[PDB]
Amino acid sequence: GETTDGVYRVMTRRLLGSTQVGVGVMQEGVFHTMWHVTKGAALRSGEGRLDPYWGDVKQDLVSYCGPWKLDAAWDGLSEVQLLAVPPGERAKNIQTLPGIFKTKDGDIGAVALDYPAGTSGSPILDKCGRVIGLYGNGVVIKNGSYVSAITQGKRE
Amino acid sequence: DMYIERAGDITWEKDAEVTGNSPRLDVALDESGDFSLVE
Ligand SMILES: Cc1cc(-c2ccccc2C(=O)Nc2cnn(C)c2)cnc1F
Repeated sequence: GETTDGVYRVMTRRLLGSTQVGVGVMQEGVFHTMWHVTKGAALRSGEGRLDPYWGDVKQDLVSYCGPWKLDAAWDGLSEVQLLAVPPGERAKNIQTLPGIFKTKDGDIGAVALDYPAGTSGSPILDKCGRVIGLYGNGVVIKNGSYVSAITQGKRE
Repeated sequence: DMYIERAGDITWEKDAEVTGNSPRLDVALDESGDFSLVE
């Protein structure tokens, strides 16, 4: 299968036509996405198979072919870019200053950008182009819009 | 049966659409990985 670093769409044919269920990151030969996109199922890349390696429903993250590789963190200060890959539309950078999710276990960066659910797993970047987490796990607010955590895993 | 398709390089892009606000929200995370608003 294709193993070049970059951003990828996650597709299915189990519905009408070809439907985009979400997005992920290929880095150092490991595929990174959100748990709710694949539910831990195997993936095809051309005639190649990608098997799940690590996952956690609570973090809503999963890695394929290896351990989680992405370890960069939001600085807490600077704007970031969502590399949005929406269904049927070209990859597009959107630059934004994250807000904060305040939880009993700590503060997390959050991005207030509204995209279809099939955009889940798009990477959030810092100014050096490092993936600081994935978009698509968050909350619907007073206004009716979606606010996503910046969800990052840990690298062992 | 799910398959992947490359969509781009991961690159910062100088002068991209700048949008979105920066809300501070009290949230809870449940064992199913669902965030919810505390109030
Ligand atoms: C109509 C609609 C869209 C979304 C949504 C919007 C942007 C990114 C991701 C999601 C999303 O679906 N997240 C998500 C987490 N866990 N599960 C199972 C699903 C959220 N709620 C909705 F009603």
